[PDB]
Amino acid sequence: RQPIALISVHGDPAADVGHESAGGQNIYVRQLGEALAAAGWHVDMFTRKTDPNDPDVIEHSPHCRTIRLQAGPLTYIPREKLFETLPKFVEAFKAYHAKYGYPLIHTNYWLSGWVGWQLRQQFNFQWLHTYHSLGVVKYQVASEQAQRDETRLMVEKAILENADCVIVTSPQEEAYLRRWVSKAGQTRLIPCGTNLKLFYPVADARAQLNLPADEPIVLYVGRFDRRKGIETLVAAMAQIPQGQLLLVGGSDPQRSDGAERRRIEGLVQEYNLGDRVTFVGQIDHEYLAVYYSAANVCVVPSYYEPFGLVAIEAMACGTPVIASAVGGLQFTVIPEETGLLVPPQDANALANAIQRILADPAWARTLGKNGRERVQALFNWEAIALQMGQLYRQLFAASL
Ligand SMILES: O=P(O)(O)OC[C@H]1O[C@@](CO)(O[C@H]2O[C@H](CO)[C@@H](O)[C@H](O)[C@H]2O)[C@@H](O)[C@@H]1O
Ligand SMILES: O=c1ccn([C@@H]2O[C@H](COP(=O)(O)OP(=O)(O)O)[C@@H](O)[C@H]2O)c(=O)[nH]1
Repeated sequence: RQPIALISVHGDPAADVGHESAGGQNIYVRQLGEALAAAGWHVDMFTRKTDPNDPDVIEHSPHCRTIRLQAGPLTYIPREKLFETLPKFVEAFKAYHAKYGYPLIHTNYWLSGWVGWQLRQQFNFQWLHTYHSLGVVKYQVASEQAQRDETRLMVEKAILENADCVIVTSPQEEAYLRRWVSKAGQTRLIPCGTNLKLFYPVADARAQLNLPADEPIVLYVGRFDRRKGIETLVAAMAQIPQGQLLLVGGSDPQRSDGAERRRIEGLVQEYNLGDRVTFVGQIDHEYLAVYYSAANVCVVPSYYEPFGLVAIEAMACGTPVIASAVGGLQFTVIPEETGLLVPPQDANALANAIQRILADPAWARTLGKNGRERVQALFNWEAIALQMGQLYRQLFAASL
C-alpha cells in the first residue's frame, strides 16, 4: 500500500476549527486524508507543532496520521511570519521521506507549497497543490491587505509553473490564476465538498437552542477577520427593526484574529444593537447544523472568499445564503435559486437582501431546499472524495 504526504503547515488537521489559522483548509485536509485512508492509501498529514504539551502524532482513522513537525519556535506564529520557519520544516520532513519515500505529495497552502517546491528540486514525486487563497486576489482590497507580500506572489507563481497538478476549487480560482498569475501549469477543477451526514435539516433546532420560534434570526458563521466583513453585516442590522444576529466564531484576545479585530462589539455599541446581537463563540463543527437550521438566513458578507465553505454548509441544512459576489461564493450560490448575491461593502444592498427573505418565509424555505439539492448535486464530499481518489490513481499511474 502506497503512502501519501499531505503538507498543511499552519493548518493542523487535528485542530478544532473556528478561529485563527483554523477553518476550511483544516477541514479540507482532514476529510481528504481520512477519505483516502478509507480507500487504501497510507496518509501522513504534516503540520507544525505549536505546543510541546501537544501530541507529536495523532492517529485519527486507520492508516491516517497527523504529524506535528518541530519547525520553528514551539509557540503560535501567525502565517504571515512563518516563512523563516519553512526550511527547518523541510529538514523535519525529510526523515519521514527517508522512511516511506512518498510517491505523491499534496501541499495545501502557499507556505507548504514552498516546502513542496523545495522538495521538488531534490526528489521525484507527483506534486499537487491547493492554494486555499490567492495573494493576488487578497492584495486588491480598499480595506486591509494593501500591505502586500511579494514573496507570496513569487512563490504562488512558482508553484503553478512547477507543480504537477493544481487543484482549483472554483472556476473563478482558475480565472484569477490565468489572468493574474500565469498561463502555464496543469489545473483541475475539483470543488470543495461538505459532509451531508454532518449537515442536514434538523427540524428541532430552535427548541434545542431555546430560541423563540416566531422571532427572526440572521446567522453568521466564520472567523473574525476584516476579510469576512462583519462590519457591513452589523451596519445592515440597523436597517432591520426586528431580528437578532448570531455571530458564531472563535477568537483569542492574545491574537490578532481575536479581540484586536473583535471590535465588532464596539460596533455593537455604536449602532445601539446590544439587545439584538449575540456573540455565540466557537461551536463544534459537528454541531453547527443546529445553528444553520435554526436560522432564516446565513450571511457570508465577505470582501473575498475563495470558495466560502459555510455557504455549502448552510445550503446543506436547508437555509438560504446571502453572500458577497466575490469568489467561489458566486460559484456556490445561484443568485435566485438558492439565495442572493450582493456587492461587498454596502450595507444598504445587504439590508434590502435580508428584507426580501424575512418578509417571505416560504420563499426562503424553498430557496433552502434548492440549496440542499444543489449541495447534494455538486458539493457532496462523498462523491468529491471519489473524484480526488481517481485523480491520485491516474497521477500515480505515471510509472515506467
Ligand atoms: O486570508 P489569508 O491570509 O489568505 O488566509 C487564507 C485563509 O483561508 C483558510 C481558512 O483557514 O481557508 C481557505 O481555504 C478553504 C478551503 O480551500 C476555503 O474554504 C476558505 O474560503 C479559504 O479562505 C485558510 O487557508 C486561511 O486562514
Ligand atoms: O465555530 C465555528 C466557526 C466556523 N467553523 C468552520 O470553519 C470553517 C471555515 O469556513 P470557511 O471556509 O468558509 O472560511 P475560512 O475560515 O476557511 O477562510 C467552516 O467549516 C466553518 O464551519 C466551525 O467549525 N466552527
